[PDB]
Amino acid sequence: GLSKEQESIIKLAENGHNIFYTGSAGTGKSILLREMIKVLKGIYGRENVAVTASTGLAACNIGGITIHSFAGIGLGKGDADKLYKKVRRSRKHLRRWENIGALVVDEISMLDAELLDKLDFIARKIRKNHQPFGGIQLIFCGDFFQLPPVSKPTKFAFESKAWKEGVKMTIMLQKVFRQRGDVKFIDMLNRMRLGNIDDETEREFKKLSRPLPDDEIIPAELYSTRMEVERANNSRLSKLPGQVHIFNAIDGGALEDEELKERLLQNFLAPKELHLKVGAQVMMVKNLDATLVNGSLGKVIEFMDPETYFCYEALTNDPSMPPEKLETWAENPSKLKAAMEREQSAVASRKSSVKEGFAKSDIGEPVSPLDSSVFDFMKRVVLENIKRKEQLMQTIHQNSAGKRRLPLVRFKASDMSTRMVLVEPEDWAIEDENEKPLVSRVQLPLMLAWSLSIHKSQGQTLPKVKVDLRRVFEKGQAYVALSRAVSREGLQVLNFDRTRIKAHQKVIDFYLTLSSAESAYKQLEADE
Amino acid sequence: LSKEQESIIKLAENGHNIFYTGSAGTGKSILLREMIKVLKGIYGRENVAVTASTGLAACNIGGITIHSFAGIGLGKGDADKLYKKVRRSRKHLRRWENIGALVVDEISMLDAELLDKLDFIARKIRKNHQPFGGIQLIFCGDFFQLPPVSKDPNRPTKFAFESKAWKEGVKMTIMLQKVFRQRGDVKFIDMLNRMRLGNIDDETEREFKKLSRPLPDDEIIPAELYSTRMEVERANNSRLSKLPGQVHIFNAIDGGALEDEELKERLLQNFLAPKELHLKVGAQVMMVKNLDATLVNGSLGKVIEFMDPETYFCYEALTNDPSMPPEKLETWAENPSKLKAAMEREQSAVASRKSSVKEGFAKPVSPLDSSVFDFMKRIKRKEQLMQTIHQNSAGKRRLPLVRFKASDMSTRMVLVEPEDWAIEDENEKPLVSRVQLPLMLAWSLSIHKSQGQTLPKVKVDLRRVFEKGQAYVALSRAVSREGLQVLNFDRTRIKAHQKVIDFYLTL
DNA sequence: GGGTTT
DNA sequence: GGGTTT
Ligand SMILES: Nc1ncnc2c1ncn2[C@@H]1O[C@H](COP(=O)(O)OP(=O)(O)O)[C@@H](O)[C@H]1O
Ligand SMILES: Nc1ncnc2c1ncn2[C@@H]1O[C@H](COP(=O)(O)OP(=O)(O)O)[C@@H](O)[C@H]1O
Ligand code: ALF
Ligand code: ALF
Ligand SMILES: [Mg+2]
Ligand SMILES: [Mg+2]
Repeated sequence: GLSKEQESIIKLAENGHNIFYTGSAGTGKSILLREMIKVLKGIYGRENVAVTASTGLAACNIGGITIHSFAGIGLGKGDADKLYKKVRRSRKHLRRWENIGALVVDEISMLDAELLDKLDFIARKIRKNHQPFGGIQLIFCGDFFQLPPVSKPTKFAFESKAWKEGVKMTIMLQKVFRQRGDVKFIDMLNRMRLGNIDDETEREFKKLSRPLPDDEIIPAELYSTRMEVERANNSRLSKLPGQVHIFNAIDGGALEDEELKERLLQNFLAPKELHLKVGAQVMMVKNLDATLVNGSLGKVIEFMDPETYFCYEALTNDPSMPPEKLETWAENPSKLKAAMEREQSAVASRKSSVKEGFAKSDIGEPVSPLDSSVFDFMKRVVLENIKRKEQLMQTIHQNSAGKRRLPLVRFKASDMSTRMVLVEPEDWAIEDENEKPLVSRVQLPLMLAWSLSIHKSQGQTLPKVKVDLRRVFEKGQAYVALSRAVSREGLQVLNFDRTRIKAHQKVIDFYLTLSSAESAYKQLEADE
Repeated sequence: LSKEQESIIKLAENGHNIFYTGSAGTGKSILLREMIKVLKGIYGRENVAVTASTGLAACNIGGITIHSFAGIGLGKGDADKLYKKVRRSRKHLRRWENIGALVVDEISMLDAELLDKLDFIARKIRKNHQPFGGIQLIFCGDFFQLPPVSKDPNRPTKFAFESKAWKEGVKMTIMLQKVFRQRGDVKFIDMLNRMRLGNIDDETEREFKKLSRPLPDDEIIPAELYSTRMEVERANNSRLSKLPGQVHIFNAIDGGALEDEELKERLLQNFLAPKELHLKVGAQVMMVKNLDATLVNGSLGKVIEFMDPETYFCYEALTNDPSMPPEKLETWAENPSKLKAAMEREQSAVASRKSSVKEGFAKPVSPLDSSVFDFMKRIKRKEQLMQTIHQNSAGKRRLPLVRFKASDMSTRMVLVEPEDWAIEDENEKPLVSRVQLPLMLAWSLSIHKSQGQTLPKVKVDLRRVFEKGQAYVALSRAVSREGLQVLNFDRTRIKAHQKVIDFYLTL
């Protein structure tokens, strides 16, 4: 049930227009975009639509990747000319820029003008085409009353020449869906969007400091800073039943400033001390393949070594398999190894030696048995309780005594598909001019993700959420946090301060220039 | 003056290892200045280490940063790494051997792990298993003021009093009570004192909020306090526009052994020294590098004029003998070679390497400001001769000439030259680097650097307060409410650390 | 303070 | 967010 307004935005995109569309939090911008992408792929070809957002989690929300990863620009810091040369040195990224017909960019408010101009420069040069983005069709989506770009001065995306020359058409949504049960809640949010909080709104938000329902549902929690988020995630993890599994990163290398090293290690995004349990909610923080990327969300199923996981995966791919195969692998692990390995640079092999000494195996420490929940896939004819496989699997797991046990994670994509991944340690490095590492880390590419920074929460729908505004420092940050909620009953707000909720005048000015959904219908009848 | 202040001095004189404390403005640093004199007469002038946690707080008592005194650099490595670094330096090794007393002011911004490392270094160097190798300790400060700064995501800071070194070394604690700085306003003192403990009632909040009114439009340039360097720099550059002079621009010169420009740009972000430094006659500045015994990080001064070294040598000669024979200035004016010969009569490879980078630090004529010719105005052919000598400097760097003032009120006239900063690998290879003047504008201060100052006229903007004790430090700099303006006061952002509350209950 | 990376 | 160095 897309609205008339939402569908008209899809049809304008179908007709080939360069559009920016927008609307308050939870007006269905990303939900419509999911549908739009399906039809753009049929117009341009499945691989010829770049699906992108300003953050990894917001990109995963629509089945896409970071604009940075897609473009091939890294952090995109330098001169446009250097970035273009960096991109064309990557055959994957050069072909992508030559081949795509459409570029979808969600949560665009966090992309600064300098980035937009450089992306435009890169597309024009690669495609040998002086049209606004080398002629790529533009679908820009977001709300500039939400978070602005991180400025580490930055200008908004709509201030760039690339924007003003590329964006042909704008459409504004008005109906709020996320909080549709509660019209008074919507008005509180919409005035907060514009920075205009009155006494009754302040009273109503301050009422929400009461704790959330005590149900067994683990709440989402939103904070301004990573230190708050990490503290809240590790707090929740300690409350989870179960033995903790600790993954201590291996850090190097040669940079002398100890503090600078730690600051740089932070932006590898995986923590120095990763603590995990069965059932922990985790986020992938490295771009590993097409569908396992920075922002992919998952749940820890158990901890297994690769040998145990091979048998488990074989069992989950054929539950009615005769247990004879599993018994051979139990009593003859050399055949498990051969069976497993039948299916599977130089400084690369020197990173594998470092990864070999990661999460070191304790030959003395007893291997806890597999949580019984992992055999539920079988346990949905009296002979057909030949689930002797379960004890066979438990034996094979005990034979992992003195081997490293990695988290098995079920990742869930935005289209609801799932993927089982035994998550291996990864490596991050910053190197000098002779390729010696200045700063390096080996760690699982995971972090706890019940709690989110408000930045990474932007784009999420959170039906049970606690928000602590104590450390908000950006315009729109408080609004993003509170507008994640679905119902007032599923929202707790701590440290609400109306003086720290103020909108950017440039955005107020810009939004008076935008066209309505009714003008969108007029364009469509003009189109056809 | 007070009996309480004198008795702290008497205890130190008697040899005790002392921590002493009290609310902001109780005279801890004023009494420290007299105590330092007494200790120097006991141990020897060079044998009392006078230090503090920040450069500006150190200058307030005629000292230097504890890091600079210790020889440990940034002081983040483990104890054995730092010990080797210190003893590898002969000046710092002799200091650690020779001093009989170590004075540390504003001790609340020093982490416990640093005190443990200094303890280790002192015991090893002096071959002595007593606390800090038998050095007498005088620690001073207020832990309800700012805590130690750490950018470590993984390890939280520990207050100095949590360290084994403190618990074993600090034998004696004294608490001062009478607040002197806000003497004539007893209600302001109560407002500040409960604010120190995180207690602010409705009436006190309304009182602070009333101080949003502007400060009087007298001739006096107010000091201005902000939480962040960005705010500080914006305020300093605003006030720089308020001065009538012509602007003088100093652009930094960057380099390093790195070739990947996106990493070099990622790393240059960290540097204190600006890409661009703007100065005028009369600008208030602060030295940010330790250059010699009395020109250090924290030295405050005022820009007099901008001169090349040839001109300054002439100006310096004139200020050192205003009843000069004018024939010398005419000779120098009409024969700059003789100027240089006289200049150089008074006077490596990697050092000549940067010294050639430094020669490229400037490049079109501009007459001097009439202020620099004060002479003895308490017949004057010397003035326009100096102007002539100046105009010949077309085509060379005209550096800021700065009048620095120490806390003892002694002044010092310095022509300030560029300096270097580098980020290095473990073999001291420079990865990225910057050449720039060791100066920043200093009308506005961060609240961190203000800790320890007394500011009779101050504007405070608390908008970006993020740290326990920060609002309290800012507002307690003021002498009177009449001299204080407060913007963006937030009572929720002022609560004390429970470990500090607990620590002081025991004293 | 906060995203972004073969 | 802030501070500390040749
Ligand atoms: N047309 C619609 N009908 C019913 N529910 C909708 C509709 N559009 C959006 N929603 C729901 O509202 C919520 C917010 O949608 P989303 O696309 O994330 O908002 P936005 O991207 O505008 O912030 C989602 O839970 C979505 O399922
Ligand atoms: N005994 C005293 N008599 C008069 N004024 C004093 C006395 N002690 C301190 N002061 C004044 O109070 C102000 C704060 O002193 P200071 O030592 O800077 O305080 P603290 O170090 O405790 O913050 C200074 O201006 C100082 O001149
Ligand atoms: F605008 Al949204 F989730 F994308 F609130
Ligand atoms: F405690 Al102070 F200036 F040293 F307020
Ligand atoms: Mg969205
Ligand atoms: Mg003091």
